[PDB]
Amino acid sequence: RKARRVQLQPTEYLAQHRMQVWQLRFKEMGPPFSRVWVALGGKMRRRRVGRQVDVKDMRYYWRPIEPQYQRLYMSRLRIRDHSNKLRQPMRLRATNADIGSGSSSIEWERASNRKYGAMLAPPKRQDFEFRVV
Amino acid sequence: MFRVTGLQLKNPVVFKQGQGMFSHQLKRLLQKKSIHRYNWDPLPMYDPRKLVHASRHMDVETWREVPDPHWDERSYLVPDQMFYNIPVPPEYKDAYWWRELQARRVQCPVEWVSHRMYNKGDRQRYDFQDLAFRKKFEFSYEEVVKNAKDMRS
Amino acid sequence: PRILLDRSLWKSLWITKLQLPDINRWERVVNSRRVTEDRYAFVEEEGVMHKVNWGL
Amino acid sequence: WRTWEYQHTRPDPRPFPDPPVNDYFGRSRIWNPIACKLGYVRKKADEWGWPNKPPPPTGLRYSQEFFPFFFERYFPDAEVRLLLDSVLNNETKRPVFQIPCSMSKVELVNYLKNIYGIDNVVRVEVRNRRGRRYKNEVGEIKMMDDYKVAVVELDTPVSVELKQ
Amino acid sequence: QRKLPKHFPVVQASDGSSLLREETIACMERERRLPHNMGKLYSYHRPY
Amino acid sequence: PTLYLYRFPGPHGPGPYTMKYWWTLGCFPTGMEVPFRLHEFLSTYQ
RNA sequence: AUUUUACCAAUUAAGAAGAAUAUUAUAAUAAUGGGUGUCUUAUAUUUUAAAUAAAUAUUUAAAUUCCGUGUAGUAAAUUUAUUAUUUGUAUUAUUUAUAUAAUAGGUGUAUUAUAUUUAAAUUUUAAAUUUGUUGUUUUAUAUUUAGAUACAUAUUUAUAGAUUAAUAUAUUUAAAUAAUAUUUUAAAAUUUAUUGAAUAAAUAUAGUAAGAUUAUUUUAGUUGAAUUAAUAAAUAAAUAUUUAUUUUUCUUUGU
Ligand SMILES: [Mg+2]
Ligand SMILES: [Mg+2]
Ligand SMILES: [Mg+2]
Ligand SMILES: [Mg+2]
Ligand SMILES: [Mg+2]
Ligand SMILES: [Mg+2]
Ligand SMILES: [Mg+2]
Repeated sequence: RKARRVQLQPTEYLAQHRMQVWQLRFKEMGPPFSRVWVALGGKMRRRRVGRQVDVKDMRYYWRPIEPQYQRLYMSRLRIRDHSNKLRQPMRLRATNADIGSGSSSIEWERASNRKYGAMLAPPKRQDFEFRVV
Repeated sequence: MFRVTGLQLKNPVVFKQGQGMFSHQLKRLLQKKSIHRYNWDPLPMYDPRKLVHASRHMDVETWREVPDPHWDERSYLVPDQMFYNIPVPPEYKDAYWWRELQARRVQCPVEWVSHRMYNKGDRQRYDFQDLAFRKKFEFSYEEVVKNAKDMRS
Repeated sequence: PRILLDRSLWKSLWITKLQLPDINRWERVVNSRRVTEDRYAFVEEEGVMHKVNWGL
Repeated sequence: WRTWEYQHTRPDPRPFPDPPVNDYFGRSRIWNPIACKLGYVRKKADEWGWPNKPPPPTGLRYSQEFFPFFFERYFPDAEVRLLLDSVLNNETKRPVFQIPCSMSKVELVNYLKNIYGIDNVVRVEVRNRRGRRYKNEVGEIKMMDDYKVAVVELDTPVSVELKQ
Repeated sequence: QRKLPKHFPVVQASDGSSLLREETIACMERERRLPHNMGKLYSYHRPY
Repeated sequence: PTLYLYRFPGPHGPGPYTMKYWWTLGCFPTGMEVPFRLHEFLSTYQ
């Protein structure tokens, strides 16, 4: 007769898999077909006062991460739109093309806001009589 | 709620909970619904039809009240079912504020007509004031067609 | 269907009286029309298959 | 809990309850005391054509001139049936009749005295009886209307002969 | 346009007034209970 | 919470052990089966 | 004088209105709790409160933050609106029975290996688990019928670098802008209520125990390796899918 009917299921976030942890630790570099995820070298460790008195050894250099970890992270990005092999994986950091395509679709051709990086641009100068109860 | 209450009462009173035709018929007859009529809470503390003779002067000759037209005009009308409308001095209309709400509200549980507020069409075509679900005005199709054709658009 | 033959099925189950008005009549589609011919059966006579009245 | 998966439809209660229509047509048929809104609506509509005609005032409604009571008093409707076996070809002193359940001994004796002229009535023995029940060819249970049995006693034995 | 659905049985007078609609309903219900034209039943559960 | 059916017709059809009840008692001994005799009524009375 | 050895064989046309205002979505115009076999009155027929709910929302940035559980008016009464029995069987699609039964009087053998008729010759059934791959564990009477979801694809309008921690710098070649989903049955009692341990909800969730997962006749690589927590060291190996290097040589060689 009548029971609990199932409705449409909401989709996940388009940038759900990309992690701020990765965006803070690593960064992507290189040509499009030879991208490498690199993080700064050195050993991070907290020790007592009086250790590593010489600073010349501590170097700020970037070394690439292991290829298996790079493949795992890239696959985490590749999760979205898996069936279309003709679509290149997403990027660790969103680019200008991505921010533009976020609203360049024809379903956003009427909205004046959200266009040309409204959320990215700093706010406008508010009115001088601006006040809230 | 009332159905379950009546079922429990009949089970405790006259139902043996056996396969007898008595209980077999009770289990189906108790599902029937009784009359519902919104009974306004009576006010024994203040009788509204009693204040008719209040705040009125009287003629010393005949020893009866004076029909003051100003009082008759400014009299506030309180509603009640057995006493459809009652005039009362405006100084005492404050104590009868809840009767006003109970009369303005539709004499029906809100969940019976709640199907009105759950759609945009009825939300726009109906009124929601003191829980009074009375339909607003709505032009006929002939009327709106005539209006638009007279307006030439 | 463009042409629903009376013996075909369309949102309906096979009912004998509804799908076969006359058992001796066979319905075909000729020139975009329902033509109702007499039903014939094939019998072997003189080494060839002759058509005889099916009901008879 | 995943509430967003469902749409907004009230599911049916489990276990589902039976319709309030009494389906038993036996000896122990019960009259439902619960009053329904449709009953009052139909009563009012047959009384004064609700809602087309304005309601008569309370005086006429509660008076003896209200149409139903006036018609019941000036055109009474009482179904009195005589049993042919009780008085056919036998001089019986206790003929029996069938009446509606709303009648009494005094009602029946006044009926027979005023309408049919049977004044010599000694005593009326009252006994209710459930309506006759039966099944037709297709098996539908149809019960006849209820009737009250009365056994009236006369001073002289009566008989209606059947000319064979 | 129909004021009542097609499966509703018409219980009204020839003029159109519903003065005795309940009277006609009761008459039809009595006819359904015991029709006057009822012949000789075949059921083993006979009324008498 | 169980129901008791003394003798009911099997899957293939009603047998003589139930037709005996159908002819003597008037209906099947379970009562759940409604007596339907329209066919024999048409064959005899009509 | 009566007088025919024992054993060995078979599911097929279906006779009947015993199939329909039939099942499931689909209607954006109604709605005070439906109860017919009903039917006097109501000191006895009252449910309301500023929150996420029968009202359900067009993005991928940044940003609080010890797995970032996240996107804003497109129009201001503007046309995404909770619709329903007939002025089309409402239309358009989809699905559907489990009553009814004559069938053959003998092909292999007759001191005992298991269908193919010249006599023999062959075997103990399958699917899962056991990685010390069994002789361990568990299931299967048969007939018919239900039974489990990663898009093998991209034609002319057309336009696509990076990089600093940051302020910055920009003398290097491309591209088919498309997202939605992702086994099944189960391994557990806490939950939210109701009625006097039962009742009704929870595909809620178990680092996840265990099993089942429907489609022959096919066309190319390894059969016991790899194993370095953590400052500037050429490189983990197997299995599988796609995909690339025709250089010498006396023959050979899966990089
Ligand atoms: Mg994130
Ligand atoms: Mg990898
Ligand atoms: Mg043999
Ligand atoms: Mg059949
Ligand atoms: Mg509406
Ligand atoms: Mg199957
Ligand atoms: Mg390989």
